[PDB]
Amino acid sequence: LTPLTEKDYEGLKRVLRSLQAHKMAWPFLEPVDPNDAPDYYGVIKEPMDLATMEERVQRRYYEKLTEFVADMTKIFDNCRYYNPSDSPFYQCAEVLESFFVQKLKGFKASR
Ligand SMILES: CN1CCC[C@@H](Nc2cnn(C)c(=O)c2Cl)C1
Repeated sequence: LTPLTEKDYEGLKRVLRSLQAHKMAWPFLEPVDPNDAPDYYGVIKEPMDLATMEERVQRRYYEKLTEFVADMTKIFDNCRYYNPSDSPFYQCAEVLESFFVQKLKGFKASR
């Protein structure tokens, strides 16, 4: 639609910080450690995590909201692809994605 403004970036920071404070965000705060899953980086071609997104927000990496949403969606898509549906990581991804949608709707409403 329209490119992100400085005021949009304040809203992105608020959304990201809300995700980072969520109780079920613990699997996604930092990159997957190869010890957590030895074949992870051979299976997942574009890893993503919230610390990486935080660095990108601080550097003003994102020009459009769709790019920020795409990175967030990678976090959850990676998790559901690698893990079976009974895994605690998978369950966390389901909870946090629905929370992100709720926060995303609020962000778009405030624009
Ligand atoms: C660093 N941090 C430590 C706790 C959990 C881990 N997150 C994982 C680990 N393994 N797998 C398979 C995953 O999908 C995720 Cl999100 C990342």
